[PDB]
Amino acid sequence: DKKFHGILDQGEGVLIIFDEPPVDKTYEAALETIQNMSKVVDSLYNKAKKLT
Amino acid sequence: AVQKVVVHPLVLLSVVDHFNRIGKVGNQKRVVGVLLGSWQKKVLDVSNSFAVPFDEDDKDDSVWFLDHDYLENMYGMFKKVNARERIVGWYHTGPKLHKNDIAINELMKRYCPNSVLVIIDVKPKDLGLPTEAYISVEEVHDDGTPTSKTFEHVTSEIGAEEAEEVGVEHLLRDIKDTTVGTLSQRITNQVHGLKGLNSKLLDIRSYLEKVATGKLPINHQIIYQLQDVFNLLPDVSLQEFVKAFYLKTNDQMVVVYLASLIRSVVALHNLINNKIANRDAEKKEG
Amino acid sequence: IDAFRLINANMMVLGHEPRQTTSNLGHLNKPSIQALIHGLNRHYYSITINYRKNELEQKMLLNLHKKSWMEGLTLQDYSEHCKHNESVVKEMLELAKNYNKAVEEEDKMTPEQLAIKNVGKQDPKRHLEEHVDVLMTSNIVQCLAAMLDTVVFK
Amino acid sequence: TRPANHRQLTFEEIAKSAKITVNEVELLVMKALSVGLVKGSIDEVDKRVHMTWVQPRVLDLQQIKGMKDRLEFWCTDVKSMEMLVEHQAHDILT
Amino acid sequence: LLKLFTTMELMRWSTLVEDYGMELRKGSLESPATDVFGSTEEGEKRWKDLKNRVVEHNIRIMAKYYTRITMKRMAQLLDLSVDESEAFLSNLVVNKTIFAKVDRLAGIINFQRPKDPNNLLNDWSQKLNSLMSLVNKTTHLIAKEEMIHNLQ
Repeated sequence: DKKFHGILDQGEGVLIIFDEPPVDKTYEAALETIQNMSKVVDSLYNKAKKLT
Repeated sequence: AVQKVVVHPLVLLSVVDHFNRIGKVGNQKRVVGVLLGSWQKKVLDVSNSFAVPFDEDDKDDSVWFLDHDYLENMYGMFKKVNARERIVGWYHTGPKLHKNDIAINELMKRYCPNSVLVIIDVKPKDLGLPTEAYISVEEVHDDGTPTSKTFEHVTSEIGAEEAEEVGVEHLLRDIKDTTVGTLSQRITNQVHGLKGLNSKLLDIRSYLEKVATGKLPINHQIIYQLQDVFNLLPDVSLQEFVKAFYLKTNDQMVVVYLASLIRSVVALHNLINNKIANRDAEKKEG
Repeated sequence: IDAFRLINANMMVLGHEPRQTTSNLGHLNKPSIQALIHGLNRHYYSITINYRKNELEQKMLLNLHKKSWMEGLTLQDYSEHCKHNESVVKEMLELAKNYNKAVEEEDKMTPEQLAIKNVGKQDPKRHLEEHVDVLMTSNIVQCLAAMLDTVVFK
Repeated sequence: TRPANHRQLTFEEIAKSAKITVNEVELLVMKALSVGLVKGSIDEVDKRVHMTWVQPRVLDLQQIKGMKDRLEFWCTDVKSMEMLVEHQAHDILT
Repeated sequence: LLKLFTTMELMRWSTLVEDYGMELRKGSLESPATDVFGSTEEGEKRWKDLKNRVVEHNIRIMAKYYTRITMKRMAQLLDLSVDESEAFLSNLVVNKTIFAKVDRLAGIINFQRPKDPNNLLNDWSQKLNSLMSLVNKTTHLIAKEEMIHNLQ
């Protein structure tokens, strides 16, 4: 339930605690611009197809 | 402490005219004048300057002249025409400072309590930043100096004002310049940077070759203060620093890879928009 | 800047300059309409101004906007530099959202009428060239200065 | 003595050259850190005592001889690597 | 009393009592320390608080001068059990006046902080900017000054 940043081990009986990285933001916004650039080439693709 | 000064570009030019007044002697005649500034803050301002007569010999550098009477009347004129302005210090034009240059300060500390000098350079053979300024303190040493009195380095920069940026940059039109060019100044800046690095190393080994062998005082100045410079010298390519270039440079590579991916599509719009406008203006003309 | 030279009124019929060259006749302008309304060429005559330069001040008037090697070898800070890249790309996504609509749109309007319905709030293709230039020159110099601080140092 | 290459020295050479026992070298080096002639750190899972900063001392002729050899080997590499920037870009930077 | 001030002068509470066993009871003025320790209910609070302040004293310089420290060495340099060591580091990290990390399947704990390549590359450039270029500017000017004193 994300109350806690941890992980457990059955073969060890051991609770392990790690921290949280705020890093994954540049790559997330990177690929969404590629989704927008997919459509503007499609908007140019029929533009050349409708007339050379 | 003062911790920087701000020099307007009206001076650095109102010095060089006075070097051009008496410059017919050619060989050597140092220009000394009076500096005018603002009792501003911890940070200090420099606005105006004027000259004063001064001569000095080659041997026995203790025979020198500052006309006090000329310094009283002409500053009395500038106090008369300008009440905002008062004295802050002095300047001299010598490329490297001389041995005489401390008694001149010891004269005019009775005018301003912190009288500050500015060394300028009429001939910066160094292509780097000229016109550096000093201030005198006492640093009485373990050796038993009764008064260890030597000037201290103070950083400095060229000031700016709205009227003088008009007149200066009008006169910059006699040569070409790229201030508007992005990354063309930048590549020169590491060229102008590392040229400064090589210049300071050729100077320091010339001092270090002399003090090694034959002749120089070997004193407990720089030779271990410069040993501390070697102590830093980061060990760049080692265990965990490799994971600083391969986790952070490739971050900045993706943003460049994003920026190219749009710039190519933008230039591809200009193809079809030109190729439609080319042949359809042709096929209706014919 | 401007400089003038008084002429007599007693010689208003007789010539005042012998005019043996072209240098003060058609050069640097024809006289302006708001200055000839009082002056030129009644009661005085204008005069030309140039700029003589000694070599000594010319050499130092050239170089007063440069710095030491400290400014040439900075690495700004990687937290804000990544934050600035995180900032600029984020609205650059939104510029691409608006860019899909307008380029696809293209009402057949004889594009000077496209060029009158764009003054307003309309801005595709203009910020899109702009932010790419900012993301380029920031990232290249931040990399390349970090390149030299390992090759040169140790 | 060692030129900052593996200056993370372990306890044994401290305990040998100072000829104090093993369980007292930590109280020994924390004294020198407290006075402030050194600015290192102490590990205990390996018991290696890393060194960062040494105070500057007096030296002599042959220390200057190696120091110019450090300086010349550093000076001529900066100039060579600065040529490689300008040689790469001649008429590109104006 | 100045011995407790800076860097522990490495101290011990048992050596403290052997040096201070008579400032409680003997002396010529004697009156604050009996108010500190001699009265029973006020002393017993101030006995254990003096215990609290000396163990708070040592953990601070341990965080200064240890990359890591084992579990056994901390218990013998505080002269108390490994259980009571865990209680002292617990109520000072929920105070978060000393950050720590008691990895106890091995006993090896650390006093350092997990770093970032945003932080590690920053500290590399920080030594590179402040103390490789500015001190390089410094040494050249004093080297200019030695010409003036010496030739001629």
